[PDB]
Amino acid sequence: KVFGRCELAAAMKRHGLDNYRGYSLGNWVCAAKFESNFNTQATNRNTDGSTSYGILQINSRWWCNDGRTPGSRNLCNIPCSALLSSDITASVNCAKKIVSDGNGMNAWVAWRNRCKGTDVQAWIRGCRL
Ligand SMILES: CC(=O)N[C@@H]1[C@@H](O)[C@H](O[C@@H]2O[C@H](CO)[C@@H](O[C@@H]3O[C@H](CO)[C@@H](O[C@@H]4O[C@H](CO)[C@@H](O)[C@H](O)[C@H]4NC(C)=O)[C@H](O)[C@H]3NC(C)=O)[C@H](O)[C@H]2NC(C)=O)[C@@H](CO)O[C@@H]1O
Repeated sequence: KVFGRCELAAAMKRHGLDNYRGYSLGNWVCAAKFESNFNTQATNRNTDGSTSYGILQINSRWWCNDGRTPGSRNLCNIPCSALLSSDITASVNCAKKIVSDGNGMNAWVAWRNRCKGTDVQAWIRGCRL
């Protein structure tokens, strides 16, 4: 599913991400935009051989099991395929774990390079939320 901007804002709010660990909703919508362009099905292979999955591009070296990243931790205890669903609950729940792991949202390198320090509030402009 390719979400629309306000539809994704509304689903992420509903799953408790607005202000989760201090990060307002515009941060999470900006991260999904540049990580996956709002597409739940996005996968990207990494040079260490891991693959990043879904809307928030959660990586298989640490967070999910895809059966082909040797010696990866599966900290969200989820097959990586679960993160490509049209329903974002698995992605939001694993993201909540990731953002609590000591480095906040700097774990999403498109957030750090394209959203961090910008007016993220523009990402939820106009949405009935
Ligand atoms: C090609 C490219 O850039 N791809 C990225 C892809 O790599 C992105 O996925 C991210 O990858 C990085 C690197 O593997 C992940 O960062 C590491 O995450 C672990 C777990 O949190 C960090 O370990 C933790 O570190 C803190 C202190 O630093 C400790 O207190 C914790 O206890 C410790 N946890 C454990 C279990 O040890 C580690 O330090 C990070 N390493 C670095 C170099 O930052 C990152 O989590 C991962 N992000 C996601 C969302 O999965 C992906 C997303 O940006 O997109 C691009 O594909």
